[PDB]
Amino acid sequence: PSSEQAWLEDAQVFIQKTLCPAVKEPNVQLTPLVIDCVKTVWLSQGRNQGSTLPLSYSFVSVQDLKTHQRLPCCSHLSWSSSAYQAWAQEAGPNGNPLPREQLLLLGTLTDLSADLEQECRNGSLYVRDNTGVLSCELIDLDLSWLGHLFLFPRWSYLPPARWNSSGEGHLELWDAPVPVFPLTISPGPVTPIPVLYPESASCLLRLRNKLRGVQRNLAGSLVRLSALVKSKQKAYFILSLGRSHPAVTHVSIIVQVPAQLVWHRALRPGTAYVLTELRVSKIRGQRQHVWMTSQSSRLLLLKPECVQEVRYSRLLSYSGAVTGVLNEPAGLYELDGQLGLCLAYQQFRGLRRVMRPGVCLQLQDVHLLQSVGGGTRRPVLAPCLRGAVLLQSFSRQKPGAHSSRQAYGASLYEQLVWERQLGLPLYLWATKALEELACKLCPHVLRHHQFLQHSSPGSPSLGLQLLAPTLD
Amino acid sequence: ASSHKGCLQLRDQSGSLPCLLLAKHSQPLSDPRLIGCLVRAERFQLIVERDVRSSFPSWKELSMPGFIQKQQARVYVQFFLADALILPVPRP
Repeated sequence: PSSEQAWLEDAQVFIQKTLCPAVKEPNVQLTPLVIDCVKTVWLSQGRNQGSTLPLSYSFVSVQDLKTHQRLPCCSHLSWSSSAYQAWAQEAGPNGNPLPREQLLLLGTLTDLSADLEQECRNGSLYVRDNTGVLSCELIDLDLSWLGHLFLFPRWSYLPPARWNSSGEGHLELWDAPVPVFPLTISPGPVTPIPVLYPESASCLLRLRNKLRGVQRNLAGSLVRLSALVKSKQKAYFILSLGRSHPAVTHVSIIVQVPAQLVWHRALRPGTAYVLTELRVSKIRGQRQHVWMTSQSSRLLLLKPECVQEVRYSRLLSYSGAVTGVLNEPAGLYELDGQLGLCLAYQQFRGLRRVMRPGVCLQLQDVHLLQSVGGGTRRPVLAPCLRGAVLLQSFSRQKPGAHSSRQAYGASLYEQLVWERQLGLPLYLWATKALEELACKLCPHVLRHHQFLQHSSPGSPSLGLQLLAPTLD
Repeated sequence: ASSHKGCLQLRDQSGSLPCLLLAKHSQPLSDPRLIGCLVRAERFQLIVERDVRSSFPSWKELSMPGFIQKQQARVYVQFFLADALILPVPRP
């Protein structure tokens, strides 16, 4: 069939155009390597319909995907009718699974934001090629994977819903990214690296006069991870290292390096790691001292081969899945249809894009509240800045469509959370009253976005003004 | 303010409700700049008037159920304007 040869030639031209690097001369051997990798991935599953090549798949660039695709879509390699139906049944028969596509993508996994490389060092995962850069989210990652070409066998693209949203879109990857070509893997540190266990680190911290500019190495088991606090120009998150069983004593470490902010997506609880070249830092207003990550510091794991020596809330950790959505802008969600979850007191600006019904979440250091009152009865879990939310599995159901009309009111809710510093029951009652007022007045008297507008100077929101007499 | 009967009303998307507004301490509502504004009241009175056309024979049959023919109601709201809050509507 000449169609196969024509498609192969089109793939060759696509590689020549939008995949050949502009720094080095294009080595002609890249196309046979890409074709061989594609064929190997195609044949590994052993479910090919008698053709050594996937005739149904066509290459599409990142810019082409952005400019052409207008609906959510998930494309996977070697997904016949049986596999797609199994995936849909796994997604839940009640929900409608995302439509299937047959396309090919190639890009580089980079933490760099855009041409303004250091101006937006937020630690996000970005897929960049010649056409442009598009965001991605991974469950787990390895530091060696960045800066190299990777072939994507499974992905899901979600475009923005409402026309008033400036977000271009995002991508979600399910399986591990297959390397297109053998990456030059550098050997690790051959010489043994002695470290300090959490007991020794705590003993050193007990010696306040013996921490004057000493660059040492510390290691231990990851106990607690903090949220990614965002400031005007500085982002820092704190990881706790301490020996578990009993996990009584732990040593705090603050990560502030911009290029190493991607470690927020890498570290996982329970596993013990090794941190090298850590100095002493002083925090204003805190008597204790917390170790500082240095510029020439590397993230390592604990490898025994070379590492020689009025009511209250009950804190706990929970794991579950998201089933229902109560109030998207206010960060109110239902867990397993039995428990409520409130993300208001964290900074979940980047959680709305990915997390949706059909997603399993692993929470750490959350607070359980009961008998809240004020119109609500179910208990609500409200994580604070101490803990963090770890995504486990992506969702497969399509996002809702009604949210494109009556959902965007986010700025007022976050302003209520942070500026006025309201309590949780007051926040819930405020959300309920705002919904009632919106139903009563909007849309003839006032448009939905006008009523819940940001309370900037010179144009205060009517909802906040109406709620002020009770809130004060 | 209705343009067919000249009676003040409070209206939302749900419906309408006749109202009687007064200024502070026994003074009539005089300013006509309140047309189209938003009125919020925390202390107000709900008044219902009942009209019945009964045909009861005597005191013995007061509790019998077949001696009432016509029933009607009339609901409106009275409240002072000093205890309320007026907010302009930001037209685009």
